[PDB]
Amino acid sequence: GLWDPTLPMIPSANIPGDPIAVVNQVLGISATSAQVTANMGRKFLEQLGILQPTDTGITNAPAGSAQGRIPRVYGRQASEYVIRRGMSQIGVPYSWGGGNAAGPSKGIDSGAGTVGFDCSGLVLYSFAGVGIKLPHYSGSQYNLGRKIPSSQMRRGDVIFYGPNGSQHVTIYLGNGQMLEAPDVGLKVRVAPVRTAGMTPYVVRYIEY
Repeated sequence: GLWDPTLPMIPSANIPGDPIAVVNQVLGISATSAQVTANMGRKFLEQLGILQPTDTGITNAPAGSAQGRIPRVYGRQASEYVIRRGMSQIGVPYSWGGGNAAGPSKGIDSGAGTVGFDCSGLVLYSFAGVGIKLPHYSGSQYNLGRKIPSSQMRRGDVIFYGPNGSQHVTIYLGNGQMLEAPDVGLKVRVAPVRTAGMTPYVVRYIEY
């Protein structure tokens, strides 16, 4: 009962630190997920008309706090942008360990020769668009943001599975549907919410 039994009943891929997200071999540049995320965060704050010289572009609230950089009045817009980014990846192949703040990527282990997303890769890619920086491991994502009782999950909240949220992670879309990068041989998809192995809390990264 600990796990969603439709997926491998093991911890999801755990990709350390701040991986390289962009490589341009012609120009000779590269940048990490955090760099991409900061840059998008600044762009998003600029689009809201609220960019300040003290803004790095990283917009996460301190873990557990209901207050964070993006004003609540702009939270719905931020959430919808995150969801639009995720939804724009419908049909991208699943890859174990795949994905970074810039888009799908080669995975690790199993997924080393496959460009795509895994569960936490898709979530971090989606949220990076508004400056929300997330580690590439579902268990670590579960420790960030603010807990909301799962029975009270709201569109844009993030659903976790397995002990400590280690098995799988998805974005709730409302109306009993969720966006996910599910398993080998599948693609990023909308699917009905599953409650087997679901943690008792969802995570909210954007207040509104």
